[PDB]
Amino acid sequence: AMDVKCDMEVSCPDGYTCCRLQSGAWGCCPFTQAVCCEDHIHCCPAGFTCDTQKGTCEQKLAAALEHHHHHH
Repeated sequence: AMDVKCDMEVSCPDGYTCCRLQSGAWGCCPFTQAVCCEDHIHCCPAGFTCDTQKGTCEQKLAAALEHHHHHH
């Protein structure tokens, strides 16, 4: 249960993912897939998309932005 850790206040071992949130702490996602992104199971409290092509959930954007110019 202490195999993996994101900080000195969380405990997310194997099968878990470390995702930062606004709750002034980290989050443990017990799954294996697009962390803090896409549908299914997001480590984000919904309403947030993954940015930085890493998986940062922060409001609707485009999910995994690889381009520069865009018109929506």
